[PDB]
Amino acid sequence: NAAARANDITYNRLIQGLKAAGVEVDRKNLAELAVSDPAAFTALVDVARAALPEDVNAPS
Amino acid sequence: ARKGILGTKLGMTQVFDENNKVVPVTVVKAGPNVVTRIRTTERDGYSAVQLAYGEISPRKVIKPVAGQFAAAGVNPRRHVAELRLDDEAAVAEYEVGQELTAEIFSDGAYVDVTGTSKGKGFAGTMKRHGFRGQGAAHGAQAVHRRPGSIGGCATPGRVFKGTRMSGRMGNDRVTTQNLKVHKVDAENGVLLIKGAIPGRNGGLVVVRSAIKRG
Amino acid sequence: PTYTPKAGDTTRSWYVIDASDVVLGRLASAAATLLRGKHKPTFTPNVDGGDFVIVINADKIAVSGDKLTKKFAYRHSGYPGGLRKRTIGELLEKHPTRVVENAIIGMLPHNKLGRQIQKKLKVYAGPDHPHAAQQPIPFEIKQVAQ
Amino acid sequence: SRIGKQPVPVPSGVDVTINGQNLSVKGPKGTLTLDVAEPISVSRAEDGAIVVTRPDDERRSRSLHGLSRTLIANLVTGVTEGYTQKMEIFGVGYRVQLKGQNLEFALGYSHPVLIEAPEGITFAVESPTKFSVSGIDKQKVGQISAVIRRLRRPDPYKGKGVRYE
RNA sequence: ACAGGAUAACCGCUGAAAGCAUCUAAGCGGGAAACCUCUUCCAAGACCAGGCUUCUCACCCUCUAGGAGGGAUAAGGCCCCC
RNA sequence: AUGGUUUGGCACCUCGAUGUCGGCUCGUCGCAUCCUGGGGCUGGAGCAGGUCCCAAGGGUUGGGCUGUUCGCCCAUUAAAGCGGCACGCGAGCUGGGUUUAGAACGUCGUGAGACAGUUCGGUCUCUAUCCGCCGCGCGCGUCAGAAGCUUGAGGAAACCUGUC
RNA sequence: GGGGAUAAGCUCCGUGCGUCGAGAGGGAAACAGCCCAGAUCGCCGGCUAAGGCCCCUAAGCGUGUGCUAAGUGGAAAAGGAUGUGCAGUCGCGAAGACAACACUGGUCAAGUGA
Repeated sequence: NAAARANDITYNRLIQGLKAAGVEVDRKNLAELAVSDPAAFTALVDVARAALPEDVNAPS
Repeated sequence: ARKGILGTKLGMTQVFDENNKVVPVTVVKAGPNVVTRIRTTERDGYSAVQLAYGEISPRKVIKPVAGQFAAAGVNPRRHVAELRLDDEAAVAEYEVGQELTAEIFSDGAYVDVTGTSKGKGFAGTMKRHGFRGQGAAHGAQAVHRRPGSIGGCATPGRVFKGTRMSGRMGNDRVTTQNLKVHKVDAENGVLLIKGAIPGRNGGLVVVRSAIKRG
Repeated sequence: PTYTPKAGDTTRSWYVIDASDVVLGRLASAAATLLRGKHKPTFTPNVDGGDFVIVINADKIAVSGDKLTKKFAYRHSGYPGGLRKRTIGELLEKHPTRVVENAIIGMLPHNKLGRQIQKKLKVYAGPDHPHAAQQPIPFEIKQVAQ
Repeated sequence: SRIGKQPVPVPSGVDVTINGQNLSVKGPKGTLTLDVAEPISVSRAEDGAIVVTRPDDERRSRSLHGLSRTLIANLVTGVTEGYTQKMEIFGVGYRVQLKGQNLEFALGYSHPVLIEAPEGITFAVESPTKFSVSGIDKQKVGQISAVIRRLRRPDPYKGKGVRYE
């Protein structure tokens, strides 16, 4: 959550985007990436943002 | 504003006023005081004047105190004390090295004397707090002077900080207010104050103008 | 295993937050988050990895409703009948810093580590602080939209 | 609400200065300064008036809009020619006079009674029984009038004391 | 004690919503042995451990020269003594 | 409608022990205020009250009778407040009452005996471990070691009233 | 359902009713009997139930439309009360409405009353 908010995204939206994108990396390695490899976490944040729907509050 | 001086309690005696009434007066050796340091808001944050009193041989002062006195510019004295004033205009009339003597007070003035009360040692409640002791007869068993009840029945089950019981008594700074100066003996530097001031004979006292009646 | 900070890993930065027209709860929550170090990816509840926080314009804090004259700050000395109560108004007019200090302190753990974290918070009623030598980074309370 | 919708006329001989919500007005009788409520804006109408415009219609704005209008009206009518309050006594043995800038009353008490005149007001005493106080602010004049009224408790039996005209 | 500040019941001034009125929802005032100051005392272990000054303001040895340890001192303190 | 201050009800609590009433000593708290303090209306002319609001800072006596609480009475006083806290306080005191064993009276029982009926007499144990409270030291800390004078966050004490 | 005063954290019965007893884990701050759920052991994997997402405290100072001024939220009654939103009526009224200056006349100027 701290690392995601450093990239201007909430933890829950990031998790939903990651699940939609199909990336199956668990929270342990996600935290490891956040601590050790910020560039990989930024790329994952970008793909999660891409995977998210246009209007998160839409009844879809 | 509020004048003041450092003095010594010499004793107590008797005088007769102009109506032939008796006046029990305490003799105070309001000897010469020298201003050693000036406290200002711009430097210390408060306005006060520091006075020195008493005489001691120059070989009795330690190096720091002797250095402070030399920096002030006067010979060291046994006692040093501060008089808290109210503002800078009050402290403007004191400069380092100025000598204060008894005639700053006048006949009929009201003063406040501050001193260390006499020591009474480890004193019980009957003496320390004015407790009334229990009966001395009618079967009372070894409770003629003990305080008795302390708390009560559980509930707080504690003793309520501030409970009055036995302990050390006396030896505390005490101020007596609105004492009338009956006579100012300028040539002896002696103040005749009607009433009783705290402390033993030869103790250090601070005579200040009354805050209520002045 | 999970990463754990070592002796020399922890680094601190200085944040200065302006309290002019800010809701006290919002500012206090942001300051508590900054002090706790929750905003760093290397956060660990064991370690005090927080950042030094400076608060200026403490007297300019914003209090909604009628809490200025109906919210009391209680304190008991321990003696019988030693309870003292002061509304936020007189507390602000007398000790402007204490309101923000209490607000922030109430929001962080009451452990020994919380006592240690309290050492990293400096608040000032004036518009300027003596910590210019540290070159604090201005901090703005923002919300990450989701 | 109803009263506030009508702009108050402003005389040409009195200056009106508007600085956001803080308003200062310089009249022949002196100067007065007023602050307007924050939900209401004010603007000097170009035809010789000021505009009391309420942008909201919730209870607060609809309540203070007319109040602000009448406050402006009182302020301008006080900077133009001020206010005058007239007082008198009923009974006997009561005497009122002016001692310079201060008022001295002998209501019958064993001690003399002095009245201190604050800024912006003056005492006019054309007779011991009846006298007047004048000023440029209605609130201050009314407060001083009430204070001067208060030197005697109400008398429902004989009506001895002071009452308004 | 005197004095000041904010107040309770209450007395009010200036006036809306509600074209008048209204001590009131904006405001501004008076108002008690209660409250905050004011009087006396304790109080920097107040861990935000404060401030103003003054005094000494230096000499070795060791392991290895990174730190540590030991010794002898200055200002000063304590012990023994009256 | 509040309260658990009165007698109640239940018996969850302790029978390998929680002293039972008054009094003394020492308290602390609530206000539903007895006096002092501030006001309103008076079926208040003034005096003095009646009554109702705000107000808990202080104070609120000494005796006779009874074990008494309660109560009545005698003098006063500004007033002689109501209540909570094991109906406060017996490892603080008393044993007058109640509540063992002796004895008597009235009544009940054939009798041993009995009576929230009466009367006389009748062992109140303890070297303070922990918390708590009142005082006093030792150690360390406050980024060199000391010494004078202090600011004070914070806290405590005090706060009565009469006549002329 | 009975008794008691339909008062008791009172008592006595009925229930292919539950739990505790004999039951861990999560929630209700703590909290045998309430809610989710029945622990064979390990994992530094994932999805969820009750309950939650400003900080303490893991996750939303989430999005949209309105209400609340009472810290209501975050205790309670008879009863009292020009608070306010919505909706529904009716009275009177531009032949000038209400107020202001019982019922009537003139100025005034849209709403005014239950």
